Amino acid sequence: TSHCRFYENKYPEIDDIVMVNVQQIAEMGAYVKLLEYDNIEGMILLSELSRRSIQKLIRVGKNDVAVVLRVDKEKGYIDLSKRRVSSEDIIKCEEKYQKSKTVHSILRYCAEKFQIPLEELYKTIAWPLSRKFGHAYEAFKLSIIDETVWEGIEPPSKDVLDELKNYISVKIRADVEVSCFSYEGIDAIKDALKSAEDVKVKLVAAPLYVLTTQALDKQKGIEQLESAIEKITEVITKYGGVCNIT
Amino acid sequence: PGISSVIPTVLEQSFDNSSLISVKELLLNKDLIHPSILLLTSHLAHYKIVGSIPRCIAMLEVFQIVIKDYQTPKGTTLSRNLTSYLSHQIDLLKKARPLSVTMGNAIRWLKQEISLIDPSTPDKAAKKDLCEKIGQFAKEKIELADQLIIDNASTQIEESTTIVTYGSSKVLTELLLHNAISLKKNIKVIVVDSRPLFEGRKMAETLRNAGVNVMYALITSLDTIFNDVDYVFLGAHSILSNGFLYSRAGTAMLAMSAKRRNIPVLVCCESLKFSQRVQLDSVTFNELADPNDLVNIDYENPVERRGNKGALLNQFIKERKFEKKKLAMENKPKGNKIGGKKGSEGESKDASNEE
Amino acid sequence: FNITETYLRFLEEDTEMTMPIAAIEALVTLLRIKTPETAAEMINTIKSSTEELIKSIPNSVSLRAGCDIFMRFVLRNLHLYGDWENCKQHLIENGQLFVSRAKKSRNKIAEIGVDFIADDDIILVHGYSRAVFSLLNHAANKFIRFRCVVTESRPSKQGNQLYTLLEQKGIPVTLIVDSAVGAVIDKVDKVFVGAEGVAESGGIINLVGTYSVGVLAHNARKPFYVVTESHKFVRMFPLSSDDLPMAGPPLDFTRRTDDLEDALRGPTIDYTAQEYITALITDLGVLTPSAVSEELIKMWYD
Repeated sequence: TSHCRFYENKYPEIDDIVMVNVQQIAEMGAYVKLLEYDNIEGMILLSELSRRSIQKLIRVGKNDVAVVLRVDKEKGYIDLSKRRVSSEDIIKCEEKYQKSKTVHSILRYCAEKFQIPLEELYKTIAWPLSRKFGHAYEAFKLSIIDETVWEGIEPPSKDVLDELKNYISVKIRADVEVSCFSYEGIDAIKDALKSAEDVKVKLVAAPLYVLTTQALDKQKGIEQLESAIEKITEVITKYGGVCNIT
Repeated sequence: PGISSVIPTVLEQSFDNSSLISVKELLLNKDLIHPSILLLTSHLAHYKIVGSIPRCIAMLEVFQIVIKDYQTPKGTTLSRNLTSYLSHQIDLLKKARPLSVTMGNAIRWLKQEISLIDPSTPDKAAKKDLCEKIGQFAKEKIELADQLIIDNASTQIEESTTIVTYGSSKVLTELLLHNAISLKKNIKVIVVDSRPLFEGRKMAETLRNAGVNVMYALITSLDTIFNDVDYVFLGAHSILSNGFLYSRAGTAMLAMSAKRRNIPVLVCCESLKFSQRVQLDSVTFNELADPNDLVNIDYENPVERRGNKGALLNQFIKERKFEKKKLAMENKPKGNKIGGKKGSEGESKDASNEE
Repeated sequence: FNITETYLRFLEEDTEMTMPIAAIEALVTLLRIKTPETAAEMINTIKSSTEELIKSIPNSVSLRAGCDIFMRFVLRNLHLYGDWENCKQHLIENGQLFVSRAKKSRNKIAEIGVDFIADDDIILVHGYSRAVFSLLNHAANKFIRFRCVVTESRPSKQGNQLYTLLEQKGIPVTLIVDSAVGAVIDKVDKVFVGAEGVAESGGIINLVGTYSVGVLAHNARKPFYVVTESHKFVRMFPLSSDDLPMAGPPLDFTRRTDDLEDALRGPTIDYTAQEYITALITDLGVLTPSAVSEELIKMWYD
């Protein structure tokens, strides 16, 4: 379930920047949903959309950068623009959108696990995180590094928090053919084990060591595996043996 | 170097301007050609499925693959022998099966792209951006356009329909499928088949794979099929600067028949198929193939019967010739479904100058 | 404030400003109250109003065309990227201005595009349009030999009304039934027609019987003409011979009655193909062949 505003205020202001994901276009403009300031749909016009083929680029699903023109803070009418947006703002708005998405992801597992409403969770989170700190994702990151943001308001659920922490903390298959011819080997192996995990280590055969590397965002797993390999290489060079890596 | 001369069957007296000959079984070629192009050529030569729409897409895909595989030499720049290679590829294609309007357009686009980026940039950064751009272009001018056309058709179709259809045009298949599945109307599909390519049969098969009420007919059986039946749909190849329908085989006759029996015809086309080349007859430039297609005695493609006929060269004064691409009359089709929703065929080159 | 009420305003009067112009004026009036600065509060509301109008329509086509034209104009307006006030003001001005324009257009038509009837050319007129009548009346002021043939129009006895308007100018006239129309093409030179709307394909959206007339003209090779004020271009495609978005029934086979109650449900709107037109007389230059389509393309940029 996806609802409620990302920031503190429900409706945007003048000059502030937003992100729109277009479902359907070409009639008046686009009355499409926002992924920066609430999931409630706002309207762009077909006048400040063309800057320099126009009906082919946007269409469905593709990320488009917007800026708020006129706000009716009474009932709910939001004016948006694409032409006022510069090339510098493109990345920025996209980044913001990404952050929002991450925040949403963070407040979904919790909703699932404890079987409690998401809106309430959002309310309980977005007050010392979205007002004082800045954005929510950054606050979360800060908390993970050193706990200081969560201490402000008392948590109704601790298990959920623990789960979130665990999540914060994809398996890629790695096989190292260990074929040592050294005097002391067991100790070396132990040392290797003690450095590589600090991930999942399983043993099937005596010369074969099976390890599955945990990845945060798919591409990050290449850096860790390589490091592990390097460590392994370092391990046996001093004693007097060999380790082959496929 | 390739292969030259040696052509099967009689050359005939009339209709001699375009290539109809050539490599069917490969023997001695230049040792630098990427095999994917060759394979494609082999496919196109003996193809029974493709019809104007998918060919260009396939070509684009092939080009993308080539780009992905492309490695810049250490001595010469990115564009030095690349153009030569392209030319060779084109020559091969022509030898196999003559280039279409869409293909020409694609070639032009490629040329433009080549001109855009001058030899100065590194290898892995340039082609990364090129392939993405090309993909984006493909997404824009083709698939999205098709979707738009489909949606236009959706609103245009009323209640209680009985339709006669022809061709292996992918768009039409998509349309019919859409009608069958997501619209849930009272749709009846009647299929017309042709001798050079079993397109109608394929269409019928596709319909069956969905679960539609299908009548199956031919070019000859048309006087009894009407005797309730309203809509007629055709698949276009390209529209010229004149406005005439330059399409496949058995369409024009059908259109004429429709005109005669009250109810007009509707044809679908893309917003890139338009050409600057001027012609008003089939004699100008035509897709002519080997008389091997008109050998099998009915029923199916692979049967091979020793009946009455099976000779071409030994026969004294005998001309067995067939045509694939035709030029239909201008006034007969009324509806044209393009990128700009709806319009008349008399517009001709309104999108050509627009680019 | 209502547009429907405004529309119901003129009824017994009229006979001056084009309908599509009155509607436009009404739209403008509706707009210039609830602040046209904001696009979120306004354009959507306008669209809703238009939808409502469409829903409420008894038997009218050109309203939609007018409204879409207005929308297009509005869209064009905010491309200058200047300021919101001045542009808004300009837009506001452009409603009454548009109305004013219509008269000028009519004048242009009546002075330039009247050269068809000169050497005692007998005219066959069907389908009531104000422009055609203006052309006729203005043609009598130049003292030019001409003759009129009237085909009987039957929606609710409009033919009689038509013949009553030609009597004011004092011009010999005769009545012809649209059954014997095939018999008389000999002495009558050219066929002239007033249209309700012009289609995307090129063809004409008209009244109780026009297609047959067109066919007859084609047979006889005596040219078929359409004279309309240039604002009747609707995004509508009559794909088949007997299909239009009509409010009335499209040939309804009524059940076996006895007291003779259900009978008069005949086609009151008919469509003819694109090839039948020889000349289309409009204020935006003398243009016919595929001009409407071009205009549409220019408007939609597609």
